[PDB]
Amino acid sequence: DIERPITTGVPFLLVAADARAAGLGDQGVATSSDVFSQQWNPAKYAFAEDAQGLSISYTPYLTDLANDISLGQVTYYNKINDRSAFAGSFRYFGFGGIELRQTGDPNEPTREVNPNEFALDGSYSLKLSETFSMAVAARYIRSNLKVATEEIDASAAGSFAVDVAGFYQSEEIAYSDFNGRWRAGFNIQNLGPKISYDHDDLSANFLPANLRVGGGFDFIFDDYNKLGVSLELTKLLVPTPPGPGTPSQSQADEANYKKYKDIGWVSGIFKSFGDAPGGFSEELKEITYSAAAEYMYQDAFAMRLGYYHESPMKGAKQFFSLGAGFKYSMIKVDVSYLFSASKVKNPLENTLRFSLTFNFGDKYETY
Amino acid sequence: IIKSDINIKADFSLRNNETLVRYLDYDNNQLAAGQNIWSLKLTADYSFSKNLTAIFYYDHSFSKAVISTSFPLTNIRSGFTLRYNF
Amino acid sequence: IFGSNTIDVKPTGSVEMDLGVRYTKQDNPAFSPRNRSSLTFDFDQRISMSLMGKIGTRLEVNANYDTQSTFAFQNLFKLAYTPSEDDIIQKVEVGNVSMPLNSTLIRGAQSLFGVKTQLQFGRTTITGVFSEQKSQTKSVVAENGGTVQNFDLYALDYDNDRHFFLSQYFRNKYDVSLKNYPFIDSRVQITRLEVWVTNKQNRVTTTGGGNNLRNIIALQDLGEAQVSGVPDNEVVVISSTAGFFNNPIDSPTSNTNNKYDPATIGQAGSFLNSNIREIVTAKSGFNNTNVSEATDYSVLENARKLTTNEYTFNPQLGYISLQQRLANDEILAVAFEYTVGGKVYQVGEFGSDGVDATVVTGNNSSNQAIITQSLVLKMLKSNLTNVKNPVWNLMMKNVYQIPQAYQIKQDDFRLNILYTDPSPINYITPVQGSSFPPNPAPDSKVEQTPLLNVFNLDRLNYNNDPQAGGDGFFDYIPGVTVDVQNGRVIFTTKEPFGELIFNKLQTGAGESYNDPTTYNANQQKYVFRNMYRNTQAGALQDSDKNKFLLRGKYKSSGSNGIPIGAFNVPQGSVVVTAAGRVLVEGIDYSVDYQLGRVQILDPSLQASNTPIEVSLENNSIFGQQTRRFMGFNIEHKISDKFVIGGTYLKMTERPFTQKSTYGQESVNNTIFGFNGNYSTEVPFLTRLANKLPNIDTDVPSNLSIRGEVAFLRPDAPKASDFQGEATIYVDDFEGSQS
Amino acid sequence: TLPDVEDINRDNTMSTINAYYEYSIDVKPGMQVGENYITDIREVTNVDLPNGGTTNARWIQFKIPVSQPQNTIGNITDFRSIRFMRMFMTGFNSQMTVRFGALDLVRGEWRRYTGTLDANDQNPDDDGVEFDVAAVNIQENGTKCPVNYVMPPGVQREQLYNNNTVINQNEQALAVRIGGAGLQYQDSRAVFKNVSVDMRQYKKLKMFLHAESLPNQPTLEDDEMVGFIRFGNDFTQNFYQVEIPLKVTKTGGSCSISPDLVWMDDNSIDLALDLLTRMKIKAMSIDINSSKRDVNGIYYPDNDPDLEGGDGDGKLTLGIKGNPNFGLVRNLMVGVKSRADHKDIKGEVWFNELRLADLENKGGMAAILNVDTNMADFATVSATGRKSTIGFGSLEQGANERDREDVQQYNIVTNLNLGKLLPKKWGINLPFNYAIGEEVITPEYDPFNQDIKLDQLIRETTDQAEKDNIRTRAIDYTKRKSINFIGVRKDRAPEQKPHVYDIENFTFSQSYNQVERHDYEVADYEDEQSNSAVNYAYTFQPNFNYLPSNISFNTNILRQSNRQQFREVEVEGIGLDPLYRRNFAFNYQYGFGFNLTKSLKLNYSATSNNIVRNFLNDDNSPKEDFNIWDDYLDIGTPNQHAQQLVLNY
Amino acid sequence: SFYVSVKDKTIKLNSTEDVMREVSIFDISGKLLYNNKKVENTEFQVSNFQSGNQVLIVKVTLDNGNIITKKIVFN
Amino acid sequence: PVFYSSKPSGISNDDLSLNTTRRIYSRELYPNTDIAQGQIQVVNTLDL
Ligand SMILES: CCCCCCCCCCC(CCCCCCCCCC)(CO[C@H]1O[C@@H](CO)[C@H](O[C@@H]2O[C@@H](CO)[C@H](O)[C@@H](O)[C@@H]2O)[C@@H](O)[C@@H]1O)CO[C@H]1O[C@@H](CO)[C@H](O[C@@H]2O[C@@H](CO)[C@H](O)[C@@H](O)[C@@H]2O)[C@@H](O)[C@H]1O
Repeated sequence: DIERPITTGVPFLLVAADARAAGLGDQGVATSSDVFSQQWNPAKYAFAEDAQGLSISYTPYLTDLANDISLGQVTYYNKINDRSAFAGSFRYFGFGGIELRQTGDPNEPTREVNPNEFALDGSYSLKLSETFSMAVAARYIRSNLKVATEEIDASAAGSFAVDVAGFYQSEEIAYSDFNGRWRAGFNIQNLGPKISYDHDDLSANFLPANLRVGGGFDFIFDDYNKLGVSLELTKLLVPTPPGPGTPSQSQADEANYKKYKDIGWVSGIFKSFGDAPGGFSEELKEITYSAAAEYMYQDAFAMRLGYYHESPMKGAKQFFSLGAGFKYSMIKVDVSYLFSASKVKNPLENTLRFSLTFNFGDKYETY
Repeated sequence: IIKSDINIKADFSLRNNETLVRYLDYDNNQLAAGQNIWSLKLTADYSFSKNLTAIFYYDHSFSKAVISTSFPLTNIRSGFTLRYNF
Repeated sequence: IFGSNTIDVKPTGSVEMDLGVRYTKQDNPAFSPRNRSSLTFDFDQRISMSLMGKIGTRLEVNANYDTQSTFAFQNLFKLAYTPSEDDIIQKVEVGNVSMPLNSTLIRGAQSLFGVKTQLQFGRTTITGVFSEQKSQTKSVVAENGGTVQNFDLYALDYDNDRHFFLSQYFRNKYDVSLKNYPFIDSRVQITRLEVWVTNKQNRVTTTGGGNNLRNIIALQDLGEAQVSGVPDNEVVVISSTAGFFNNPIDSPTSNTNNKYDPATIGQAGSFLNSNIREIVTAKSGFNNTNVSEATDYSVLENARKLTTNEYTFNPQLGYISLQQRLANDEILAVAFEYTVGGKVYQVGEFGSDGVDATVVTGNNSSNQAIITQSLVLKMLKSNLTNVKNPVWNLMMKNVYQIPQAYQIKQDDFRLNILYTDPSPINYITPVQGSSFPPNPAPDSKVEQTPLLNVFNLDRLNYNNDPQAGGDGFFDYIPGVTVDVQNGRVIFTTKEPFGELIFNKLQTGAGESYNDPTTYNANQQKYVFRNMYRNTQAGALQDSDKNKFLLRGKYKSSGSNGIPIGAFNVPQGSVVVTAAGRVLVEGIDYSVDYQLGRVQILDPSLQASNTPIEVSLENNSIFGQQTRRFMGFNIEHKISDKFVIGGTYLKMTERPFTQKSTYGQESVNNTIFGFNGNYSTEVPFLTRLANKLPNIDTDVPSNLSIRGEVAFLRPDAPKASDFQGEATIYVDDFEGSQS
Repeated sequence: TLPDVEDINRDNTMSTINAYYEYSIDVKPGMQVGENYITDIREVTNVDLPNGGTTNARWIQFKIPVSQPQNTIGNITDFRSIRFMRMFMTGFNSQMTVRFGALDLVRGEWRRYTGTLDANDQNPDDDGVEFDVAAVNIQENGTKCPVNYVMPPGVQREQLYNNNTVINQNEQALAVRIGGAGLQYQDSRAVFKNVSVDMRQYKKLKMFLHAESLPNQPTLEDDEMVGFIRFGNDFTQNFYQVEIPLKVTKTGGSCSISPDLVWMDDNSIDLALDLLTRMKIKAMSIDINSSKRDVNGIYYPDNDPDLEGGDGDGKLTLGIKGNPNFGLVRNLMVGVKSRADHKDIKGEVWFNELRLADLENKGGMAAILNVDTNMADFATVSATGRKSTIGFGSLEQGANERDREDVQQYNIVTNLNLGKLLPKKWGINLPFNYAIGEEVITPEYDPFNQDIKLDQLIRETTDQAEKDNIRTRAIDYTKRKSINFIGVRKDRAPEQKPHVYDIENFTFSQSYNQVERHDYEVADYEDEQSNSAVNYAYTFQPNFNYLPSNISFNTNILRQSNRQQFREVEVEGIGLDPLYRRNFAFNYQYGFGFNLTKSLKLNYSATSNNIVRNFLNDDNSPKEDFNIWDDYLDIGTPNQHAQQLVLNY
Repeated sequence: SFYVSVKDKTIKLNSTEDVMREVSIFDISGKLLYNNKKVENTEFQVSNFQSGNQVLIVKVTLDNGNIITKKIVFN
Repeated sequence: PVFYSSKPSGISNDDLSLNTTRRIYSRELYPNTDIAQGQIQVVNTLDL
């Protein structure tokens, strides 16, 4: 099963937060530009068709067990020129309100705790050429999951991170049977200082520094039927912890952990490439991939199919995803569902994701 | 360019409770229970459109300790709730 | 691909967003200064959307999303693609789908999420499904309306720490007084009872019966006189009974029975001084020498009086049943008063007749003396458990709680006693090389005697009139053998699996129930003395004795209709089988799907006592493994009245981990089968009917023949396999050591 | 914020009793595992400190068995009321800090078996044997000094997702330690669990075992300690016994030993339950007083000189005492036994992953035939025939829920509209219902012994009377008959004036039900129910008025007859005396409403329950030869009579 | 109506006359920590070491078959 | 935790490096026990 997973702080940052990308196998780095294109590739906000947009996303957790445990996302973008765009997003994971009750009469004033985790990020995307765009994003992450007790301090832990992303979208290219369009993108995510959950420099966790690379092709037939095929590759930019031993018996393990944990995040980013006994063939074992297909009808109905594969030695998250999208006038609705293919219970099994986006403002022509 | 009425609703409450146990034959009035809660709930409506409504809310609650087994508790909830109709 | 290019999927409902801050400050000084206040961000979503519409006259959408909907199955999403009638593909459905089957052996599933495809090749139609099943199959059995609930209780599983004899007198009167039940051979009528327990709630209110807090001293031996068949050491803990008792041997329990009489505290020859009234000097309040703080007495300072809703009591048999069991170090103490004809007896001190709680001398706080005085009560349970003291014997061990039984009635309650060694047999056989006592009394027969008679539970007929060997049924007497309000069964002896069966097996006076070394080797295997002389956990060490089984059933009807134990049942998932035949959903019964009520409409079935089986899907489940439901159904039509079928179904459960513990197994079952349906019209039967004396009908006569064969191929998933073999863990020992 | 009070359990009362158990621990610089209750030591080599330096550290795990107090203060004899815990430090001469990374009371699901297991000693609470049961964890005992805890080969830690974090679950083994004076030659110590396990659908019972010597004690040698499982319905009379001599893991060098040497395959239990069945069938032929039995009464086939092949397992020693049943295991015991004759052995034994393997997944089949016909709105017939074999079931049913029985069943229901045989002018509703059917159920397993298949038991009997008894007592047979006349009435003419004496105001219902059964528990069972009802109702249509506004009346004859003859399972020669329940009742109620005045109003009602006791003798003994129709129109003596009067003014 | 209290890592179920039939306590990972089919309106003792988890989900099945869910903090 | 997270006046880094005062993390006592990220990673020892 899962041998030597990468341990990072705030792992909620890597969860797909919108139904459209979830339905496409948790990938968005090289799909078409959309309102949710901040977690995946902020650089394609410069390629948006509408001037500005707002989105609400709901990803419930443990739906059979409890309500109000969910990951919510609000995104707003505003492309001002034909070349630039501003975007701000807010991802929020919370357990809902929990009342701290110790009986002591059924009218006692009870404290209510709301353990939660959120990331607030803003990005600016600029079109360098007519087909290429870049973006920089700044993110504030705050983790507040623990509940205050005696001898447990529930002070929130925070960190800052930056993202550098690029998006390529070619013009329409006519072929023998169709006039297709190519897409590519990269996103280096969550680059920032380590997050200290216990507010001590000796005990700090790497931010989930992530590299997403992907490409996409759009099969366009009959000028109103689209088949979008996209591929994505993802690698964590965090050093892998030591395993059996690489210098008594436990002394080697403790020394290896000590040398692993005394690694800077900047140096850890470069040490992610390697730091394992295996070669390049076994280095590819740290790469996750996802393949997706999206059929578009009139640009108002979409059907999404996606496969996500994490190498079962790490994480072991393998699933198929189905998604559908509907656009009424200015409102888009997206739902997605996950079919797990791994031994380990996926927390998002048997869960329907829901996304809702509003598009308003002027309309920009696509090149 | 956008005109709407602002509906203000404010609700204040102050509740005092006291349980006393009194001895008849000597001065032994025992404070056995108590509660000294006050709460304030403010709300403010604004219809930005026929479908879009913005509400500001401010809930402030303070419970004072009457006997030492209870701790003073302040609960403040304030923010904006955006509501859209289809 | 779609008929038109119009898209009219329209959203309905609302979306609500909360953006705010939560601030909390609780002034607990024990908290760290770092936890002085909590300032968190508040974000909430309240989506209540609905999506209905059409895409190009071929695609249909019916979606509904509610974040506030309890249970996630109510968030529906259905995509139906219906092409032209000339196409091979007749229907594609994605989302919430169902796979209904017209089969008795192979049931379909109604609560599925996946893809359902229907094809047609001329006259053969193939329906395939691949989905995840969101529901669980549940079955209930109903007779005469109400659902049947079966129960199984071994003798060791009595209702412990809840039922207490008020005195040794009542405990030793119990068996003889119930010899000729329902007639009770006792004139005792408990008229007043006050029950006190250790106060841990420590909450003062005016509404729950007031604020009656008192200091208590509970004496183990209070009010006890000697007993004819029992030596004094199992009646009273007191070290020496010399000069203790002052009433004749078999006197009813009463304060005046011994020298612990609270009315004579410190008079001339009392065993108690006035120091007994004070908590501080409680030990010095005894005149006798060897007195221990948890054996002879127990003290409480702010003992709380139970209200009448926290216990019931049997006024004739002199025992009490608490609402909440005292499974811990709690202290139980009572004062009670009862009549025997014109005679009134009191055993404790009531608040009305006890000493005052407080006496104050002096005029101001500098010279005032506070005397706080305790009520003298009878101890029913001590602070520290000692199974060798007589107070232990006050706890009744002959009361069995029928699980979840609330308002049991006769004709809706069955109970039998069986000996399971290992199979359930309703009689007892002697140890090989021995025999049961010869020439027994008719009430003492054991050989070839049903265990209901052996344990004195069947001497009456249906109308509770005595019948020689019983009627074969448990004697249902609401004040003696059953507690109707709480669903409890009470044996007519205090130790049915101990002394009663010992006596039925006794062959001579050399055998003594209290000396197991004298047992006659039938008593050695059948007498469970330890379940009465030891705690339940202690009795676990006598593993060979817990073989007597209380088995039965009760019917809970309550209101009209069968309660099927589920709510918002999916439509079309309810199957009702009466006597091996499947009933018809519109003729024989009706279903109220929201409340989970099945109403039987066939008049013959309602007046039949025939057990009715109800199968249904319920999606009100949690913590369940993911279930994959896949398969196909072939429905070739041979002619207009002849159709054959080809069902094949597979269901795989996905285990949470690779270790399946016993009870939480995963299945990988496959089922397939074939069906035939031949439905003709027979005008000959109509003509024959018109040949009958006064019949001039013209409705057609139909004949319908249905056959089906099914094959089940079970298995377990490869995920829960250890070293290539399907594995169930009886104990991996990860759940030990809490 | 709480006042200081001399009342710690907050029961308002200050206890002064000093009856408690004493346990003690030495605190000294060089403590080692195996003494002073120390069970594990974890050395920490280089701790990063906030000042930039490093330090050594040593974490010591203690486990103080509560059942082995060093001393007793006052009068306490059991552990049923333990209300307080106290810790205090003494003996130190200077400032001493003790830091508790953990401090717990630990409770286990496995209970030490008190009481003797071998009859040779029969004095368990003596001899100074230290018997401790605990658990060894991968999370807490990876540095255990004699042998580090490792998973058995092939065993993996379970993995779950907490919140986007992979969590490896703990892997634990049950550890039993024998110390003090040690184990006598044939003495044993064991722990037990009360369970409910059906092992009939699996072929193998497996468990990992490990044995090691105690530090500072004489070394344990191979095949001196015997691990055993004892399971069944008890531990003294009805159990299977599975024993295995234990090879001891060699200690003395490094603490880290490979899992293949910690959990030797030679020490693994791999028991085929068919061997248990063979042993039970063979022990059927062994007398309980036979010399082939042990002093405990256990029959060991391996010790039987006249049996070839022993118990069929070369590695395991199998035993059986008194007809246990692995179809319903109520009691599970694991323990250690000694085989060293002139020695007192000490050591530690681990038990891990007790499991069932090799699912018996042969399936089954079922066939259903339905015939439904209607005869021109006069007659309807529905016939059903079902046949299912052992192993069939639903898709959702697990290993122990699928059919362990062959079922043959049919059912015929007929409905006749007998009112159509009379002229439609004077219309009579005369519906007739007739239902018949029976089901035959043959179990896979013989109900006696509960875990031997019926076919195998019949084959291995070699006695015609016993074979016939076994075959017939297993059949579960039910026959049902239903005859109904519910709702008999005459409809009014299309234009007819209602009258008080009209026969149109009456309704008649007759129901008859009969169930005949015989199965493993009852050799003869008959249930008969008859229900006759007559209903009347008439509403009159328009000193004070005396004409009633309405009149109601209904009568009910209810007869229930039960005959139960419980079977003697051993022989079909006599049977128990049959038991009779009879519930012959006669019920009638009448009511009428008045409207004496436009304001006055009177409703009267009376109900009467009569019981018919014609089936009883002069003494309280039932009559066997009393038919349910004997005196049908007999009103008995009154049992309950009620009246109700309602007056509105 | 139904309220759950946790004092000293002891969970107590208090229902206003609603009789409960089964209790299941789940970790935030969805893991079953404690199942009891013999609920007695009483105090359950769940093993106190939960590897840093604080939030538990209590699922209570009543006799009628309804399910009551409460999120608690294991302190 | 105030001694470790926001050092009060008069408390130095040496005062917090003693094996009698230092913060104990679960990884030191339980190296094989996995704690979810953001959950409690410190062992709150009872010190006598
Ligand atoms: C970080 C958060 C940012 C949030 C931005 C909110 C923007 C709200 C603008 C309302 C809006 C967008 C729809 C949003 C609905 C999604 C709400 C989802 C809530 C989920 C819980 C509805 O407009 C649509 O909705 C219909 C509503 O019925 C309208 O009907 C009518 O609606 C009413 C006439 O507008 C009638 O009075 C009503 O009679 C009708 O019915 C239609 O006109 C139209 O289809 C139209 O947007 C337009 O309004 C202007 C006003 O200044 C905004 O100007 C900009 O504002 C800043 C940009 O913010 C910029 O900086 C600023 O430079 C710039 O001046 C632009 O936005 C503009 O494009």
